[PDB]
Amino acid sequence: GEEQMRLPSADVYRFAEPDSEENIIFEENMGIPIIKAGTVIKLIERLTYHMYADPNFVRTFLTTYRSFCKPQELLSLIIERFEIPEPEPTEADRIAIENGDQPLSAELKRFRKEYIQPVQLRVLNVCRHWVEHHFYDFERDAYLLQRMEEFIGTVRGKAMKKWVESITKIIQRKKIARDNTFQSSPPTVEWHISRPGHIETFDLLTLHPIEIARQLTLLESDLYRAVQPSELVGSVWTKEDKEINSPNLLKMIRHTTNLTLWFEKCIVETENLEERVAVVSRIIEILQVFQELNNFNGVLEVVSAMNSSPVYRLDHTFEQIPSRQKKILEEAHELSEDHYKKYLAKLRSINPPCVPFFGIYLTNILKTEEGNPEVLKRHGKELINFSKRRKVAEITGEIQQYQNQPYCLRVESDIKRFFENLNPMGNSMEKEFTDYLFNKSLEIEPRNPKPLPRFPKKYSYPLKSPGVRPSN
Ligand SMILES: CC(C)c1noc2ncc(C(=O)N[C@H](C)c3cccc(S(N)(=O)=O)c3)cc12
Repeated sequence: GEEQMRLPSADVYRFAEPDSEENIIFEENMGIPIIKAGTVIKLIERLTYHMYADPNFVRTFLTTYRSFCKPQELLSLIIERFEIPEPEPTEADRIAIENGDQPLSAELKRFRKEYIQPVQLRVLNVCRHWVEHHFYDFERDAYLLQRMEEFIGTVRGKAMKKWVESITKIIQRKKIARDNTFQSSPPTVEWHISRPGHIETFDLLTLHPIEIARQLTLLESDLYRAVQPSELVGSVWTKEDKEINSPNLLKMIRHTTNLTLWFEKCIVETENLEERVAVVSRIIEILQVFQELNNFNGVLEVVSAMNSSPVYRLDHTFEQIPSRQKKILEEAHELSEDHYKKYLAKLRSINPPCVPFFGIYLTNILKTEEGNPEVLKRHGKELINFSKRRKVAEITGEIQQYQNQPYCLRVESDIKRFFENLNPMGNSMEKEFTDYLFNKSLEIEPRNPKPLPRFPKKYSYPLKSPGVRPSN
């Protein structure tokens, strides 16, 4: 048909083959059709489609493409997409040109206006969205940026002039931003036994429990806000190149592991029962202040520490914990029950700012990654399951909706550093350290037939807590 005769030949262009059941699949369209699956070539073709813009697809593709296409390959494919061959002149125009006259070129002008110009401006739109929202690809690969700048810098056109200026404007802004707010007054920085500057005395019981929760919420808010959606796609934080692909997410996971294991270590290394009860009671108060601040990440870090194998079994310790703190800690656990039903209800019904629980997102993304195939098979051909990537992108979109919520709390550089540099494991591996904590639990509180021995005190300061009510 004349429609495919107008589009370029396959031997001069790869992005003009007609759609079929063996190269592209769509979802139930009840409007722009939603792409379920397709070859990389049909994904690139639709990413820069001549008939219409598709901001939703551009956003999803640029967040998830690294799971099926390398950044160097994506740039090559969009540049190949941009270089559209022009058709030959008609017979009458060939005679007109050979006679020294100007051709009519009716179909060539139509093809340029209705196909070459829209596809080229759509490739430029991908380049703009790429540098605006995923500039880290260019920071991790300076050669990729050199190729991008050479490409946009050699583009020649009247409508493409403004596009090339907007892309350049963004690249330079990002480059400078690499190097170089409070609506209300923040509260007074709380102190308990440790004095400001006496970093040598900073510890779980010497610092004020309000200030521990405040600084940890500030630290976790910054860690939460730095994670980009692509660090979570394709489960790249669990693969070989995880350090370069997921640096902000791995930092968040290592903080959560260090804080949780540090709380466990504080409890089980406090061998005197009366003192351990004080330690557990102080961590419950830290959780109470995390609840006040809507830091569900920290609340669930305390729930993980108390539910751990070494701590949960400490029946003699929790026996002396006041009934009200027992109830708070039990209700906090219930946040996780029934696939985090109460947690999700609390997150939606809360007023900002908040530090959501990050573990649930990682769990749900791993469920989506493992429970959906990388490709779909149609007529013996393999198509990239794009709906799989879209579903992971929707979960990361839920993460992004809470990343613009700064807290009105004053940073205390020394307390911040104390929590950034927590190393409970030391030179031990996680399995070695958790076995140590469990054997330590059995030492301080042996199994029921064996009795409870008495251990000496290790703290030369008052164990009484100053509480969770602030000083204003
Ligand atoms: C996963 C574990 C194995 C588990 N299995 O069934 C449960 N039912 C409830 C609770 C519970 O409430 N967890 C909180 C954080 C908690 C921890 C330690 C002491 C206390 S408490 N109430 O003694 O202060 C509370 C935990 C579990």
